[PDB]
Amino acid sequence: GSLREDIGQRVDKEVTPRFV
Amino acid sequence: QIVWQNEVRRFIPQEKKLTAGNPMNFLGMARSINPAANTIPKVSAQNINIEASVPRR
Amino acid sequence: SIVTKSIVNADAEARYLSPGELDRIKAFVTGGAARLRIAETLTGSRETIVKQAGDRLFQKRPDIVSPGGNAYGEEMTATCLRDMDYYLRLVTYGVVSGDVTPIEEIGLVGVREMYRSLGTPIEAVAQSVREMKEVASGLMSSDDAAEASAYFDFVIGKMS
Amino acid sequence: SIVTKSIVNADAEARYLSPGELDRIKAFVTGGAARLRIAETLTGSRETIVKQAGDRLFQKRPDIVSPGGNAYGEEMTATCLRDMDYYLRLVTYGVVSGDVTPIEEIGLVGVREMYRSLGTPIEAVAQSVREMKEVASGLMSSDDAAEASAYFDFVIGKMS
Amino acid sequence: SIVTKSIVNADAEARYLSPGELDRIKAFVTGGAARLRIAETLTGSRETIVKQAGDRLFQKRPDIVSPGGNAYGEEMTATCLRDMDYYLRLVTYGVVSGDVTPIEEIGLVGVREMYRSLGTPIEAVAQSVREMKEVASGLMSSDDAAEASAYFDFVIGKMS
Amino acid sequence: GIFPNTLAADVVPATIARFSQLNAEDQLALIWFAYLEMGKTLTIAAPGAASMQLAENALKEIQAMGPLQQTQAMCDLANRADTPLCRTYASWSPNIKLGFWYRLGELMEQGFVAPIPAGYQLSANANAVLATIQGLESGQQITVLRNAVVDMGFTAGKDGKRIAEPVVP
Amino acid sequence: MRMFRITACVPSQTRIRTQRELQNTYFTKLVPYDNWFREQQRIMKMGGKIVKVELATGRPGTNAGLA
Amino acid sequence: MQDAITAVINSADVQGKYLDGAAMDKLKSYFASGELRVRAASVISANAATIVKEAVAKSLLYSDVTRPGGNMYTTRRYAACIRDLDYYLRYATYAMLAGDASILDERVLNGLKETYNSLGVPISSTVQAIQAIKEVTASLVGADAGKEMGVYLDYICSGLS
Amino acid sequence: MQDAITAVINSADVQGKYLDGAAMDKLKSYFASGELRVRAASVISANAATIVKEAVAKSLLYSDVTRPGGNMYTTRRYAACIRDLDYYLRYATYAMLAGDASILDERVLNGLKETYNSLGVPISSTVQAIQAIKEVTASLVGADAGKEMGVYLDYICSGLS
Amino acid sequence: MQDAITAVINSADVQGKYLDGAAMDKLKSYFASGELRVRAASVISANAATIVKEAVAKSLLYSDVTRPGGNMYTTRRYAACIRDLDYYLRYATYAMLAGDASILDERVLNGLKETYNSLGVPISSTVQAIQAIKEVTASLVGADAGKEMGVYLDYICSGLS
Amino acid sequence: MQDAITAVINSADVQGKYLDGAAMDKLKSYFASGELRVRAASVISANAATIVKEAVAKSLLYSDVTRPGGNMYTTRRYAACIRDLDYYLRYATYAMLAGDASILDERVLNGLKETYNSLGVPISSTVQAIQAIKEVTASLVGADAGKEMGVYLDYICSGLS
Amino acid sequence: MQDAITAVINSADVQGKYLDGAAMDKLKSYFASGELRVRAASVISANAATIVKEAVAKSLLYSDVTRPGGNMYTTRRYAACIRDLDYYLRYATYAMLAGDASILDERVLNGLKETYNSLGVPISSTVQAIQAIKEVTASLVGADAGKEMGVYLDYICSGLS
Ligand SMILES: *[C@@H](C)[C@H]1/C(=C/c2[nH]c(/C=C3N=C(/C=C4\NC(=O)C(CC)=C4C)C(C)=C\3CCC(=O)O)c(CCC(=O)O)c2C)NC(=O)[C@@H]1C
Ligand SMILES: *[C@@H](C)[C@H]1/C(=C/c2[nH]c(/C=C3N=C(/C=C4\NC(=O)C(CC)=C4C)C(C)=C\3CCC(=O)O)c(CCC(=O)O)c2C)NC(=O)[C@@H]1C
Ligand SMILES: *[C@H](C)[C@H]1/C(=C/c2[nH]c(/C=C3N=C(/C=C4\NC(=O)C(CC)=C4C)C(C)=C\3CCC(=O)O)c(CCC(=O)O)c2C)NC(=O)[C@@H]1C
Ligand SMILES: *[C@H](C)[C@H]1/C(=C/c2[nH]c(/C=C3N=C(/C=C4\NC(=O)C(CC)=C4C)C(C)=C\3CCC(=O)O)c(CCC(=O)O)c2C)NC(=O)[C@@H]1C
Ligand SMILES: *[C@H](C)[C@H]1/C(=C/c2[nH]c(/C=C3N=C(/C=C4\NC(=O)C(CC)=C4C)C(C)=C\3CCC(=O)O)c(CCC(=O)O)c2C)NC(=O)[C@@H]1C
Ligand SMILES: *[C@H](C)[C@H]1/C(=C/c2[nH]c(/C=C3N=C(/C=C4\NC(=O)C(CC)=C4C)C(C)=C\3CCC(=O)O)c(CCC(=O)O)c2C)NC(=O)[C@@H]1C
Ligand SMILES: *[C@H](C)[C@H]1/C(=C/c2[nH]c(/C=C3N=C(/C=C4\NC(=O)C(CC)=C4C)C(C)=C\3CCC(=O)O)c(CCC(=O)O)c2C)NC(=O)[C@@H]1C
Ligand SMILES: *[C@H](C)[C@H]1/C(=C/c2[nH]c(/C=C3N=C(/C=C4\NC(=O)C(CC)=C4C)C(C)=C\3CCC(=O)O)c(CCC(=O)O)c2C)NC(=O)[C@@H]1C
Ligand SMILES: *[C@H](C)[C@H]1/C(=C/c2[nH]c(/C=C3N=C(/C=C4\NC(=O)C(CC)=C4C)C(C)=C\3CCC(=O)O)c(CCC(=O)O)c2C)NC(=O)[C@@H]1C
Ligand SMILES: CC1=C(/C=C/C(C)=C/C=C/C(C)=C/C=C/C=C(C)/C=C/C=C(C)/C=C/C2=C(C)C(=O)CCC2(C)C)C(C)(C)CCC1=O
Repeated sequence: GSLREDIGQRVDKEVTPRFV
Repeated sequence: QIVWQNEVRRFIPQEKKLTAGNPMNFLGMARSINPAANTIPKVSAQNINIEASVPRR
Repeated sequence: SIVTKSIVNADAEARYLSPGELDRIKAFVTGGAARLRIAETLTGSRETIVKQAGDRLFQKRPDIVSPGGNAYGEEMTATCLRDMDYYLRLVTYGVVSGDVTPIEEIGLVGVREMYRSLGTPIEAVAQSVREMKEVASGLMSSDDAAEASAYFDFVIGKMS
Repeated sequence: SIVTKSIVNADAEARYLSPGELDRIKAFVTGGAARLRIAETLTGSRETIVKQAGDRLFQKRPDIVSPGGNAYGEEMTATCLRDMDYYLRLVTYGVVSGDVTPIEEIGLVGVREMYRSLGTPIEAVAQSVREMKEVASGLMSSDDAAEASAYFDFVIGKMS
Repeated sequence: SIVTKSIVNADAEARYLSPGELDRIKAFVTGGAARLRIAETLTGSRETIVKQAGDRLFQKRPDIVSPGGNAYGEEMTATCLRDMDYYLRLVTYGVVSGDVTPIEEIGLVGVREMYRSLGTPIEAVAQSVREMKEVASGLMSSDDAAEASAYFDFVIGKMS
Repeated sequence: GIFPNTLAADVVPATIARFSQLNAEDQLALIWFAYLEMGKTLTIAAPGAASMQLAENALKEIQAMGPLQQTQAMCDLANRADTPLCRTYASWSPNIKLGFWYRLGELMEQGFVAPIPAGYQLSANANAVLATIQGLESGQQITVLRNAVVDMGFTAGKDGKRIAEPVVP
Repeated sequence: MRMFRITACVPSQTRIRTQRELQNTYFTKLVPYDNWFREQQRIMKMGGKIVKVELATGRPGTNAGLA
Repeated sequence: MQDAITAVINSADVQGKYLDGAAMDKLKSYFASGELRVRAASVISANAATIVKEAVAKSLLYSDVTRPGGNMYTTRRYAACIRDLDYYLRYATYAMLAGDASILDERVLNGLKETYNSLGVPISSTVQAIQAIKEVTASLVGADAGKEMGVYLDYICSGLS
Repeated sequence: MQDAITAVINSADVQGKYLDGAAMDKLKSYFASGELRVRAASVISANAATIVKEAVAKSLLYSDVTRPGGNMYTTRRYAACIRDLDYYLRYATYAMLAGDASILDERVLNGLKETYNSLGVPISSTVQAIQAIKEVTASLVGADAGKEMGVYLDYICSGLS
Repeated sequence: MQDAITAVINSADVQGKYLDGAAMDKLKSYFASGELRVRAASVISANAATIVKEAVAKSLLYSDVTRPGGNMYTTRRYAACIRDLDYYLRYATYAMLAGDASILDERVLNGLKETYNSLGVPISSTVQAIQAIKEVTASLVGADAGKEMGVYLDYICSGLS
Repeated sequence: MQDAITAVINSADVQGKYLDGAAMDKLKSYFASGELRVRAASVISANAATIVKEAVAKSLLYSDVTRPGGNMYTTRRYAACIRDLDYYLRYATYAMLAGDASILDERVLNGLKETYNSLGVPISSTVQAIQAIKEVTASLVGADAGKEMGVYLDYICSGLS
Repeated sequence: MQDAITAVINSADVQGKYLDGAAMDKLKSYFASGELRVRAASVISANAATIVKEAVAKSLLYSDVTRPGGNMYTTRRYAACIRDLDYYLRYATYAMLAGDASILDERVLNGLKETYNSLGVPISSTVQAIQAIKEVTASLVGADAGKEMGVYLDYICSGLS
């Protein structure tokens, strides 16, 4: 806990696919 | 004279043996010194006058 | 009072009153009659609440009134109910103010040093106000009882 | 001990012991034989002192052994006599050390928080030590008990 | 446990556990209800085994409790009965664990050095476990007895 | 909680042992008839010394329940049955446990919780134990009562009372 | 031990402080004897004005027994 | 520290996205449980010393821990353990109100294992005391809110063990 | 602070001369009276909590001072008055052990009159409380020691007068 | 190392008492979960290199670390990072099979923080990589055993911090 | 820290036993050599700078250590070395007074070796320096006192080594 | 390690002068003691197994250390302490025949504190055990030779404490 997702990790933008 | 047969029958587990700061050691004491419990004085607060019975000095 | 507490909080940050804080006073002002109504019921039946909860205390804790105790004697029982009369008076100031400060200021700050000097069990005074809560909940509506309990529990928590 | 307390005070000012503090240790060392006599007599009748002083406690403050009291029950009376044996053992450590540090560190620091959580009146434990002093003083000689009672009086003073 | 044995062996080779080791654990886990049942029977009559096997030991081997013996005395006889209570406890741990690792690590490694220092005959303690084997088998079914005796004879075998 | 008296002979642990020998219906009747004798021959209760705030939620749970299920809840306590109430009960100190039983008895006297079946008589073996409890001192009486009541409720590992009592239909 | 009851007024020069600072601007505080030389220097270096100095505890010309 | 509101905001901020339907529903679930959390906290606040009292009584009291040789022997070390459990209960209440265990990692569990090992504090005895808190809190507060408190008290236990 | 010995030393140090026979007589007087000074101090320190409790009871309690309208009504104000008389007893003991009343001027009577006048603390009620302390102490230690203790308790009374 | 069986034996052994019913329930719980643990271990063992593959792709790849200047630029460093995550996954399964985090505090964590500090390995990044393992492992095996795996993977993260 | 008296008390307290015949004998042994320890301390107190002076004079003066390039060349380093020797002599005296080398562990030899290695101070040179103290100390303090002082100074040497 | 003879020569070599008088006096005292120091060693060597037997019986046996929870409970730990007290007896014998505690410095007290604190061995219980050896060896060999052993056995005792 307390650790953010953007500290030492590559963040991929979760977008809905184009077929959806 | 030492008889082993008596102490075989007198086998006590080591974990059941009382330690130094165990309150079970003074349980035998608390039986000899029998404390006298107070008989309850039946007080009714309804009957008590607040203004009068409160000490005045 | 809640209006005073809101000022103190704003002055600590050195800022004006927050729109949320201003609405909080507004909600208190509009519902002022309902909160003041609680004090009226506790004032009107100030006797029978102390007498009943006092009797409840002596059945819940008979040791304090038993010989050797603090409340043992006609005079010592009297001053205990006098103390409960004071604590209820603190609650009536508390439910009017809208804050827990007036209860804290008069008869809750430095209370541990007082009762230790007099040789009074602090846990037993905590039980006396607990019984005063129970009689208050019985002689009032559910909404009023839940409002009063927030101030009663504050006296409980600080005591023990 | 008194050696420990002197050194800590000396280290606080980053200096060697003053001849006043040196005179404190050497006189304690020479007058240590009397201190060991006190500890031997207290140990010798440790089951005699606690039993008698406990009987004095439950007579003076019988509300303790009344319904509502903390030491009410055969198990709870036993725990009280266990507590009284602890403080008597603490006294023997204090007399031997020539200082009240071992009594403080073990059985005085955070005693108010401890007995509060257990629901024990602190003034009643002070009474038990006070009655413990009286029985101990009766066994020992006049001058010997007088300097021995001072360690009891601290335990009373710190709790009450 | 065979779980510990399999992991450490896999840890040694720096590899994941083979399915030929995983099925061994699977069979061990499923057949655990029998092992716990045997252990419950052993702990149920923990005093009964020690008393009976102890009595038969001193009957067969009189020189243990004769003048000049190791267990000759009051407390010396009690310590040997306590030692039997230790090894019976070690057996119960072994039956539960389904392995002879917990018996070994606690009280089987350096037994020869321990009893040499104390001056206790090593074969007489091995006899004492052998007496405990016979009593425990008597208060159990043939299948349960043979399983438990396997742990017993390991303790005998390691000593003598 | 506080250290229980298991076996030490004397007179107090002997009374505790004699309580344990009695079955669920003999135990549950014994504590009720003890409660009836409280104030005159037995000890007066003090629920102020005990933390009765924990049992307060459980007591409101009982008071809300109907007459049949109220006694069934009491049945589970005496039988040490696997019920959520018993798991809550066993997670209290002996002071709370014995205080909880007193509060149940107070509600049965008042008439909120369904009382004892009308015209019940205490067993001859149970009557002998109560007479022994009556004979004991005030400090001894509570010690017996606390130890008698602490064993009740479902505890993980301990399971007994094979005779049992299946309430009243 | 001997102590000084001193009144000092220290104004802000570096930054405008939006919080209430009147308690730390104009104040009357008691300072230990050994600490007064350091305290007086602190007020002087900050750019303050000492109003009044009086020996609250003790007496002038104490050779022995001042602690 | 971050609460349940901040955790949703931070996660949306990291992506660089506006508060979507999934994010709004996570907030609505917290506001639904908000009344349960505040009322629960007030109960714990009122009976703060009472929970710790019945936690030590169940697990710690009348054991080898209390008796000489044990860690919680001296009055100094007893009041230390009382304070510890007072701190543990208070920080569990904070996490219960927040709806996130971020405060527990930041202020409590940050090098708590290394602290307890160095002093010689038994981990198993401490865990049991927090386990004793859980059962006392659940009996006092309720079923749903007692479960909520039980999660963060397990989180303290998991971080300590 | 100054005791009896330090006052003799200081009076010898200002003139710069050694300890003369006239100054030695005051030392002999302190060394003879010191047996009474230590003995009484050990008794007062023993019953320190009970001396205050008894004195407050006969003087301050169940009066107009502790009544609403008085200055000793509020629990904060009550605990402050208990604290004050706890200091008054402690510092009078210090002065009794020292053999000088300069300590009372050095610590207690420094800015005490101005503080009591500003807060509106009754002078008559405080004196009567210390006079109650005086009578309790004198009945405990003795006639000679109680008079000797009573000097410093009257000195602190006159300073507040 | 200690497994769940040995842990409850040692806890009874240190007290010097036989295994009681409450201690026996700890064993029965392990013998109930044992089938779930063995089956979980078989799945992870099969996809040992596959779990790491997805975990590095989710967290570590296309970031700062792999790019020149980072701690995963050179092929030796990258292969060592795979090796490290191969270590973490293998020991998490050991602790899962054991049902205790004793092996992790013995062979994994006890002297890992000091090495990672000295080499210049970012702990904040590797924790996220184990969190990436945790998500892959739970998705492959299941919610029941992935939570069990999750605890021991979280244990490594706690020890690294 | 603990002294010889406290060592006996703490050993009795941890077992929870009253001071037995063996404990009384241990205290009497310390009370036998107590006047010797007090007289020994007063000698070191007087010759505090003198012992340090001669210790440097017999070992460290006109050596490669005090010569340019050495670790005791610069006046700031020389004063720091003198400071260290002043610490070593004082804490040895405390340990001599205490009759226990527990203070030396708590205050001196808790992290002295790590400090000296970080500073790049020759421990070999300091061991020779404290050995130089040992002879100079025993010259002034005596034989039996010199044997006592010799042990604790060797303990500082043992901790550094 | 160094013995007494080489320590005398080293001190003579450092000063760069012949063995004049004071160096000779320490040598002749060593050679005169040597014959009886060999005799004492041979008795200790032969009775090595029996000396430990009585020493453990006096100090360690029938105590909390041997009882469950203690550090001398398990059989492996028992045999380890037996070996340790055999080491303490042997290295005190070594130091007796060397006439210097330098063997105790480099081979015993190199990291005796390092091993004992890490494992969790009670210092006070070990000290009492070596003190028990000291009394046994003094009764077995002689009061004169027991004191000669005593200075090295107390060096380990002070080396632990
Ligand atoms: C019958 C068993 C034989 C016997 C036994 C005997 N043993 C001792 C002393 C000890 N035995 C042990 C052994 C253990 N304690 C443990 O913790 C374990 C591991 C679980 C074992 C196996 C130890 C350590 C002691 C010391 C006792 C203590 O607690 O201090 C004695 C006493 C020896 C003495 O003279 O002091 C005896 C008599 N005696 C026989 O002759 C039987 C064959
Ligand atoms: C009685 C002495 C006490 C005691 C001892 C004890 N020691 C160990 C383990 C070790 N002892 C040593 C020490 C030495 N080995 C050497 O080579 C030397 C120098 C010649 C010494 C002095 C070491 C290194 C170990 C660890 C390795 C080993 O297992 O032998 C234990 C066992 C601790 C454990 O759990 O592993 C014990 C019990 N402890 C007591 O209870 C007595 C007070
Ligand atoms: C009853 C609940 C408990 C109890 C009462 C008790 N109190 C005293 C003494 C005093 N009570 C007070 C306290 C207050 N005055 C205030 O202004 C407030 C706040 C608004 C309170 C609550 C004071 C000042 C006194 C002193 C006496 C006086 O009133 O003048 C006693 C007497 C103590 C004695 O033994 O002398 C008692 C008995 N004691 C219990 O046991 C109950 C739990
Ligand atoms: C008797 C004088 C009074 C009294 C005693 C009483 N105490 C307890 C509970 C405990 N007492 C202690 C305190 C200590 N243990 C220590 O190690 C020390 C320092 C040497 C002290 C002073 C503790 C820790 C306990 C808990 C029990 C345990 O040791 O495991 C009780 C029991 C109350 C309860 O059940 O909570 C009692 C009755 N009570 C009185 O009213 C007497 C005046
Ligand atoms: C403007 C109306 C007039 C004016 C202003 C002026 N003020 C100062 C200095 C200070 N002003 C205050 C007052 C307050 N600070 C507080 O904390 C409060 C209570 C909330 C108030 C009202 C104080 C204490 C200062 C000192 C500086 C500080 O930062 O606290 C000055 C002097 C500025 C300087 O440092 O040179 C001046 C000029 N003077 C005018 O000409 C106007 C009529
Ligand atoms: C009790 C005898 C009467 C009484 C006392 C009273 N005192 C205060 C507050 C303070 N008294 C002092 C004085 C001292 N400071 C010290 O250091 C010492 C010992 C050397 C003393 C004696 C001070 C400075 C305080 C604290 C200020 C504060 O209250 O914050 C009060 C409270 C005042 C108030 O109304 O707030 C009281 C009531 N008054 C009585 O009614 C008794 C007759
Ligand atoms: C092209 C010849 C073939 C090919 C390339 C390919 N590589 C990747 C992924 C990576 N490649 C590397 C390797 C290095 N980077 C370095 O710094 C060094 C040392 C100088 C090497 C050798 C790395 C680290 C990556 C990961 C990307 C990153 O920087 O984070 C891919 C992508 C794989 C994927 O799907 O993720 C590809 C396609 N593949 C082929 O088919 C060609 C034969
Ligand atoms: C001459 C002006 C006065 C004087 C000198 C004197 N000095 C010593 C001893 C030492 N001098 C130094 C000082 C320095 N070393 C440095 O590194 C520096 C800075 C570059 C200086 C100036 C030191 C460290 C020593 C110790 C000797 C050594 O290093 O080998 C003595 C010797 C006294 C003694 O034996 O203790 C003397 C005589 N003395 C006077 O009276 C002159 C006024
Ligand atoms: C003198 C015998 C030899 C010597 C000493 C020396 N040491 C330092 C550096 C330091 N010493 C310490 C260590 C301590 N910390 C503590 O807590 C205590 C008291 C128990 C001690 C002794 C510390 C903290 C320092 C660093 C101080 C600093 O920052 O200067 C030096 C200074 C070296 C330097 O400046 O780099 C010296 C000279 N070294 C010799 O050459 C002598 C043989
Ligand atoms: C003073 C003091 C205290 C102690 C206080 C004390 C001493 C408290 C003790 C209180 C007691 C004795 C409580 C027992 C109550 C029994 C009940 C409610 C059982 C009813 C049984 C029923 C309905 C069963 C009926 C039945 C059914 C239907 C059947 O199925 C068939 C028959 C049967 C009859 C079995 C405290 C602990 C509070 C705190 C400290 C302190 O000092």
